Amino acid sequence: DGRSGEPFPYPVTVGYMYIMKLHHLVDDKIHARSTGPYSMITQQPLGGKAQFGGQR
Amino acid sequence: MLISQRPTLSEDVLTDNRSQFVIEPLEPGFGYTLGNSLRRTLLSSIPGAAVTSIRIDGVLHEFTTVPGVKEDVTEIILNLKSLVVSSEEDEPVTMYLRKQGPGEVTAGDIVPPAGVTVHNPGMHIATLNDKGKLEVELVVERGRGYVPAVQNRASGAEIGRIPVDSIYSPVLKVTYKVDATRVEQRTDFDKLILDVETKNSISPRDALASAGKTLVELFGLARELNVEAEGIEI
RNA sequence: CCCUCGA
DNA sequence: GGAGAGTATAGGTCGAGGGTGTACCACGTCTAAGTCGCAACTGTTCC
DNA sequence: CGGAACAGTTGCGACTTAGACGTGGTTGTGGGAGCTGCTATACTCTCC
Repeated sequence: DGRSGEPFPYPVTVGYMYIMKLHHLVDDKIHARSTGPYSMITQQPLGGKAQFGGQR
Repeated sequence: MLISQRPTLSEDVLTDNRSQFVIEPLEPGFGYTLGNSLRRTLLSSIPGAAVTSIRIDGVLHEFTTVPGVKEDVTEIILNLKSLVVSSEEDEPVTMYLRKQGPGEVTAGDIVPPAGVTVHNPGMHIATLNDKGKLEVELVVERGRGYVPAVQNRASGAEIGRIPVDSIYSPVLKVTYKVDATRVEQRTDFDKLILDVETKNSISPRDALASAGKTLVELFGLARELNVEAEGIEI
């Protein structure tokens, strides 16, 4: 155990696995808005992160 | 290399024998570097006095019941292991306990030899009827931490000598937690909480100070390899 | 709206 | 009167990134851009 | 911290224009794509 230094009590399965970085990434996901652009039609906020929209 | 923000130590006293300490803020990750070492140091590194073996007149081969005593053998052992004692002798010292007639036998009835102190005299030990008497010998020593019974077995051990588990450690229980404190933009800083409960021999304060002393020496062994070596100073 | 994809 | 058939309705939520123009000529009708003058209109400059 | 006198600017208002732009006429043939690979249910119409 890296934190306590104590050995873990039982043998754990370890090895090498092939892992991929998928194209879903927080940087493209995290979005937040206080106020912003509104649709001229329905006068509701826009939607999508690209348009700085609000959540439905 | 750099100089961090100086962490502070604080104490909230829960009871006379119990206290909480907080060290904060710590550079992220240092809470766990201090935590388990401080807990195990508090537990195993502080010297204290404890009962090691006992002799009970009237019990030899089978240890079950003592005639004229309500408590059985192993319950007397339990009541004795809870006895709080300090010793200056650094060598094993035998104390004696004898009481007759009806009444209650407490730790206050022990006659301490010079250089030992029973801190919990009112502790109930046994209870006797009119026909029974309790004559029991105790061998008290100094040590660190908690040694089991089998390690107290003498190779030349006397007949009727009962070895017991010894609690030398003046601190009874220690737990630790690492929370997150916020320093400017960093919310992941480390805060160390130590919940420590001791006997009435020591206060939590002096226990923490002792563990800190012996730790400073211990890692001083590494510091002394090179005194020119540069490290975090804050 | 549609295409394609995430839970 | 009464039965089949023909027509009507419904069918999950929230997110991310993308997304378009074959085809008559030979002309008059109008317009889409102007440069250019007086009023009308802004500004200083006083006494 | 007024009321004329006097001298710089937009700015509306005409008109010529040159080209986009819509109009005349319009006379041998010559009739679209796309699809239909959804299920299940209630109920009026409509053929009988």
